[PDB]
Amino acid sequence: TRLKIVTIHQEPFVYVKPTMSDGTCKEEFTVNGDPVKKVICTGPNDTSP
Ligand SMILES: *[C@@H]1O[C@H](CO)[C@@H](O)[C@H](O)[C@H]1NC(C)=O
Repeated sequence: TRLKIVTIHQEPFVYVKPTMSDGTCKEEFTVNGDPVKKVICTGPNDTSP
């Protein structure tokens, strides 16, 4: 039922954005007026140092 998915930070394929207030995403529109179906991914900010 639940499948854990991993991906790498690559902008033209996986856009990664900081949240607005707390775990939420600003519903942006395309040039065709399509709201982009986003997802709440879990990632670190930078490397361990
Ligand atoms: C993540 O790192 C960037 C660069 O230092 C910083 O601007 C941002 O505030 C960090 N995220 C948080 C909320 O800790």
